[PDB]
Amino acid sequence: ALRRYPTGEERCIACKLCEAVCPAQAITIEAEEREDGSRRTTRYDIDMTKCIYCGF
Amino acid sequence: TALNYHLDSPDNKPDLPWEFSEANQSKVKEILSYYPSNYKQSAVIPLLDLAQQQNGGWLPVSAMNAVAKVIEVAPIRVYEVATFYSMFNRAKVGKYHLLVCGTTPCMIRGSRDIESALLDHLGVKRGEVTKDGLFSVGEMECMGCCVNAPMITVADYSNGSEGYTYNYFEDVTPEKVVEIVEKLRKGEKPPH
Amino acid sequence: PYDVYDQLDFDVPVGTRGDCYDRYCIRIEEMRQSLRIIVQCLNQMPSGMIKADDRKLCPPSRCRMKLSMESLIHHFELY
Amino acid sequence: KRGEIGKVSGIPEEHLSRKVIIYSPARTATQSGSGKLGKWKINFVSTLKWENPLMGWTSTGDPYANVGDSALAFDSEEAAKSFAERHGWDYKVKKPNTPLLKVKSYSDNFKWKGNPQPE
Amino acid sequence: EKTHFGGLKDEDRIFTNLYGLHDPFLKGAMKRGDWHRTKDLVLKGTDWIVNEMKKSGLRGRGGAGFPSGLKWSFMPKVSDGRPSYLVVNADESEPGTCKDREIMRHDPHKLLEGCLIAGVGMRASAAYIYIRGEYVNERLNLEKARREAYAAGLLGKNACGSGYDFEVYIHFGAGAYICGEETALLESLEGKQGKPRLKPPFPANAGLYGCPTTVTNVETVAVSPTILRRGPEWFSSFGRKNNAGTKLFCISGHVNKPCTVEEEMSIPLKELIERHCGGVRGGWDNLLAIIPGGSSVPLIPKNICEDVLMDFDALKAVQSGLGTAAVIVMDKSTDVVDAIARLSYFYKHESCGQCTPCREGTGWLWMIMERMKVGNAKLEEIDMLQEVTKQIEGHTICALGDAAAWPVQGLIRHFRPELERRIRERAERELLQA
Amino acid sequence: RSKKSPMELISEVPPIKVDGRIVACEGDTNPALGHPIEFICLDLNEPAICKYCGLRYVQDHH
Amino acid sequence: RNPVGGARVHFSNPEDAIEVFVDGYAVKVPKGFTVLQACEVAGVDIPRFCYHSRLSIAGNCRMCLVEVEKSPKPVASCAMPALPGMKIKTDTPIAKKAREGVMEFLLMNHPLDCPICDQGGECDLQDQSMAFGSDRGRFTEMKRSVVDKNLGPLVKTVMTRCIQCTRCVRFASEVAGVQDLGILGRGSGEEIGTYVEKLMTSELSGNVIDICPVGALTSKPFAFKARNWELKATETIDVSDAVG
Amino acid sequence: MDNQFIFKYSWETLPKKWVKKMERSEHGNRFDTNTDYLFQLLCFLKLHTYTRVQVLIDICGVDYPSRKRRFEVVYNLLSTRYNSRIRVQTSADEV
Ligand SMILES: Cc1cc2nc3c(=O)[nH]c(=O)nc-3n(C[C@H](O)[C@H](O)[C@H](O)COP(=O)(O)O)c2cc1C
Ligand code: SF4
Ligand code: SF4
Ligand code: SF4
Ligand code: SF4
Ligand code: FES
Ligand code: FES
Ligand SMILES: [Zn+2]
Repeated sequence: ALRRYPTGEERCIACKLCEAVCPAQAITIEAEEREDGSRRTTRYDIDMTKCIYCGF
Repeated sequence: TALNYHLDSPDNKPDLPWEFSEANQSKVKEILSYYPSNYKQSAVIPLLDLAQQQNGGWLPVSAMNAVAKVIEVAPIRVYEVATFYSMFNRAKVGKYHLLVCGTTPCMIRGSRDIESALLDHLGVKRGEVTKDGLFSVGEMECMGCCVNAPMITVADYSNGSEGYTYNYFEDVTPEKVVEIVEKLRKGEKPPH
Repeated sequence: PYDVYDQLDFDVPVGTRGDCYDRYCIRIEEMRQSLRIIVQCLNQMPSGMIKADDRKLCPPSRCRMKLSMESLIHHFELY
Repeated sequence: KRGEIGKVSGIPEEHLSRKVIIYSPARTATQSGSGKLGKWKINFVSTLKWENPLMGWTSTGDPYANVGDSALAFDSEEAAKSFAERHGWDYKVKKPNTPLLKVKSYSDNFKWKGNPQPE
Repeated sequence: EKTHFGGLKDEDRIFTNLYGLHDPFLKGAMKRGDWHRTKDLVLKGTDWIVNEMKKSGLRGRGGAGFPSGLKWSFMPKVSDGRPSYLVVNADESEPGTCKDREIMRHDPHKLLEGCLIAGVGMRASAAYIYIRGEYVNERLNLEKARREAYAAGLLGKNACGSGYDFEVYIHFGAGAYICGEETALLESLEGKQGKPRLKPPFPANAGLYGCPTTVTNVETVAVSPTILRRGPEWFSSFGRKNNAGTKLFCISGHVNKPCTVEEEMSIPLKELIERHCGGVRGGWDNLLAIIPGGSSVPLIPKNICEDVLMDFDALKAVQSGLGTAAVIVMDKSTDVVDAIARLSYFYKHESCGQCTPCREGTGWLWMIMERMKVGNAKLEEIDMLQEVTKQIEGHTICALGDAAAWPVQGLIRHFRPELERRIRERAERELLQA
Repeated sequence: RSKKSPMELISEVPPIKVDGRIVACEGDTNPALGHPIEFICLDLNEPAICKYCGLRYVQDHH
Repeated sequence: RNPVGGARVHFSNPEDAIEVFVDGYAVKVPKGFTVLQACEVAGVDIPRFCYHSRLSIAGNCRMCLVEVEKSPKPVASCAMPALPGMKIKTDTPIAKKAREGVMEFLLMNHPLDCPICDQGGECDLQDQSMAFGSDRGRFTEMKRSVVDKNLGPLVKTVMTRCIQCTRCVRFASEVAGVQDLGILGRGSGEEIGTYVEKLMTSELSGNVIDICPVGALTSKPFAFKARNWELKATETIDVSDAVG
Repeated sequence: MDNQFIFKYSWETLPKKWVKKMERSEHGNRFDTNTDYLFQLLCFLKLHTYTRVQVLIDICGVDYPSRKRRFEVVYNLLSTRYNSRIRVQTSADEV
């Protein structure tokens, strides 16, 4: 699950720190600068057929 | 509110022109005559202070560009010099800039009981010019052994570069500051 | 021996005929002795930290990565 | 090329006629460290990639898509050349560009301009 | 004598008219004895002047304490096309220092003659006096004295009618304490930011405008023309062997009548305070700590203020420094932690911010000192203070980092019980509150 | 209100008034459950945006 | 042993070549090299933040401090000239303690924004902090912050991450030739900027993105697009002009 | 029994022409020999009284493309009687 702040803003900052630790390469992230200038993801998809549910 | 960057305002903007004077060109020549002609940049401080005196105690961005043209350097060097030193006012100070709050040695003898009285007497915060435009408040650079801790520095920019005087007043009571400011308002200068 | 196995008391069951029945009796005894070792570990487990303090090799606490610069650098480099 | 090892290795004949580049990767411009230098790599020039029209993922049909970057590394140019020679790959060698240490001193920041010349 | 070091007769004083009781201009200068047979002193050769300075044993009066003659011997003896310069460092910005101002507002011609003599002794073609920017009136007085000297022929082309061509100029700063450092002053005088240079290029080989130059304090320059005239043997007969002479002291702080006075170089601190100035406020028992030589140098507690000699070497052996020789007496009626925290704030405010250890370390030291000013710190924080000070010392470009680290070390070295006491008292007022 | 994107939702939260020149944003009331500490300088005229939260902080008086 | 990065030392003459001991190893260098360069010849790679081989020397960061026998205090190897018979020491406790002191000072006001920094996997500050730095931070007080300024459509600026190495200023003054950038202010409050609102108009202005060791100066078009570890590097040439 | 004893004993008793590299450390006492003496060494180390190595734990290969002899074959050995482990390595190319 992807969480968001209580204000309604998504917490993901497109740091790609979860895509590099994923031992199964199940995460693919695409990011760019949003209209406000904030670092956010455009694409964040997880392969649950590759996921090993390790919690990394 | 000392900021290391300039926001364009009607009072100071690069578009406004700024030459020195007919009277101050001789001073500019004399200042530049003290250094080799290939090292004119060495006369940046005695030119910036002259611009500060002439303009009324503060340096607009136009004055810095004029000094850069006189010493023939990039204006960024003059900005670097003006921002580094603490005697160059980049905000707009009043006609008689008053320097109050002390330093290390003086507070042992009581230098931090002088600012608030004057601040509430003239009724505008530090770095804020009064409505009439006469007075301002700033932080001083204590010069000596400070035997008489309550000292105030009076920078005078009333007559420009011809009547600029930088005085230190020793042992001034939190009401004697009021007395000397009242004397300054009329025009008379107190003795030191 | 590795870890704290040399501080624990347990017997090593040994067979006599080598057949499938001995492999079963020993596979019973090794589990009774495992119960014994579990009891000893529960009784003698001390307090302290659970990871090596060389954070160049271990992750920082989630409260320390969100409050200290070097802890965040260590987290970023480790993950 | 005596690609006998290529024949007794198991690589398919189609992939044994590839053209590779033997080169030493240089130092990145965003870092001043020089740790990832001195190693030689074989570049298979694997560029045939496309986009998955279901999720936008990068698809490929080239087995040598990441081998030379992930596992196959050499300590010298001779080792990579011998490897390519034995595997029957047509190779070209790109000699690395190396920096030249010039004389630099802190006193050169402060140098006399010269006597004022009214030229 | 050697046993009794201290006490100068009025005749043996160098800085006459130190109180402003007489005309400081050219008339009084010639009647007092300035510019007296200066042509003879310049017509005796550069080598002779350096020899006399070396024999006199004049150590630097700017705080460093480096021998003046040996410093002047480092200037080039053969010109390779680069002119030699003399720079007088008159930018005194240390808190509690009043010496160079009193010198240049009461004895300007002593300074001018000293500049001429030092330029002759270092084969310099010009002299730049770098005055602190706040000294506007003193700058005008020095400029008037310069005009008088030029009008009388004492300076300029054929100075004193001797063939030496010396030009004296008056540059001034714009309110920066770091601009008093040797290389930062050269940066300021070159028209740039007053940020110190790295040392491997020494000023004697690459200084002002890339040319060889020497930076000297006003007191060292001002006493030069009278050492030659009176005699080095007379000058060397004051104070101990290695460090000898007469030095000005701006005594301030908690003393009955603070003043500026000239005394022998080896005057005992207790005798100095209790003889010229009044006794310590409330008596010598009320004494708690004395800053020996101004802000830069560390602190000295009462137990070792007894039988201490105000020397470059004696104060250094006590792990302090003579510095600018401006004592700041502090009584038991003052919080030392407050004072040391304020010194930390002053050094945070005056750091130019060029190198990493001083730019950040001074601020960190100030914050820790502010926290301990009210005891809002743990007992294990005092050791972190020592670690931070040791991390700052020795890694900075100039000596301002060392000067910003020494007061904290002096506080920890002689007043650790006070810090622990206030920390525990704060902790008790927290445990007994909730 | 799924029609509102997170950008439009974070663009509707009024800026927080801060008296000082600098504010520290952690992202949540409990520090351990938010984002890494972020110190924001309030020395401009426009509201200053947290680069993690998107929350805007503005100086109160001066 | 070989020089770091295969650096080629050009000896003009065999006569003008002093001898130094970097770690007890005999090293021959021309007169004019510094301690850092002599160590680079001897295979030892000294940490550096403000030193660039194409920029003038300015010993700001104090990170390249080494030990010299005839020195009471550590010397900046970037600016200290090499002398004949000089014995350098790099892996001694003095040089270490200096390096973890300097890293601790550098990582004191630095913002905790590595995840959102475009210099994430390619930062010299964190790479050297892992190697030559310490493990635990003793700083708990409030950090400083500065506002961000617009330098044009090419250079994205987040000046809170500035470590004040002045490499951008030196590049603009020496290599670019357009003096528009400088260090403004005094002390911990000193800032890099143009003072007035102007944009970097130099054709070589984008090179400040690379010389910056931290994420203070980053590319604006390539903002948040990808991380360095995701990128395959191809060594190609230019066709935009005839320089190649 | 121990790495300090096994190393010194095998230094003396073993024929010198077999082993050409002997590392003695805490990570493991290794013997590197030519491929034409491997069987001889392993038969000696299986029958000698003081080096009764009767268990072959595993045989692994390691690939070094930069070496002339590309593959490294490692023989991890165990002695139950003396409670010691010995590792023997050789090198071979693809043919
Ligand atoms: C931060 C700092 C401030 C200094 N301020 C002064 C000063 O105001 N006056 C002075 O004579 N020396 C000052 N010095 C010492 C200078 O290095 C001085 O020019 C040098 O020691 C020569 O002194 P001398 O004339 O006694 O030989 C300062 C040094 C530092 C590091
Ligand atoms: S990219 Fe992954 S690790 Fe980074 S903020 Fe988003 S979910 Fe978290
Ligand atoms: S120690 Fe402080 S004043 Fe001296 S150069 Fe470094 S930052 Fe500047
Ligand atoms: S500049 Fe480096 S250390 Fe600083 S936030 Fe960016 S990646 Fe982290
Ligand atoms: S912006 Fe980058 S290159 Fe410029 S001084 Fe700051 S850290 Fe150095
Ligand atoms: S503190 Fe201001 S003159 Fe003394
Ligand atoms: S690299 Fe030498 S001090 Fe910065
Ligand atoms: Zn936030």
